[PDB]
Amino acid sequence: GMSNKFLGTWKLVSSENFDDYMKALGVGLATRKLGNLAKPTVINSKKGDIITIRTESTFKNTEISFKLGQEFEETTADNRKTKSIVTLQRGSLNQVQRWDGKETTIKRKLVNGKMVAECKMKGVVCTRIYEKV
Ligand SMILES: CCCCCC/C=C\CCCCCCCCCC(=O)O
Repeated sequence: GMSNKFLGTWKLVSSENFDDYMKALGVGLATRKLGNLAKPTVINSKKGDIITIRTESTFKNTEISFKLGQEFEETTADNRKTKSIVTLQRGSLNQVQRWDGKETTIKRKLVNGKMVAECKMKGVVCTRIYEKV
């Protein structure tokens, strides 16, 4: 199952290519400007088989709760209404979001104690690195 090392509170320390990733998602300029300035805290928790990923920032907060492999309805930070599924693949927690015939993937994995999120949309790849606590 998912490693308990995922669980806890994480702080963004690095973000690479987020602007072009947001452009690929259709996010407008003013929103992208604030999105690029955000340094969110991500809190991963688990209760039973239900996993929760909560994101907190001054600009926007989000929260998703899910069981592995079961599709759920998600509202994203940029207010897309997606159908999403999270799977586990070689220690990588992989989230796929589908809406309006499009899809994007967010793959979260642990690397030397950091959480690395790789966000992909239409060949555009963004990497965000988080530190524990
Ligand atoms: C907290 C989310 C980012 C900052 C606030 C929202 C800013 C722009 C909305 C554009 C969509 C953001 C997609 C979220 C990708 C998060 C990937 C990650 O967890 O590192």
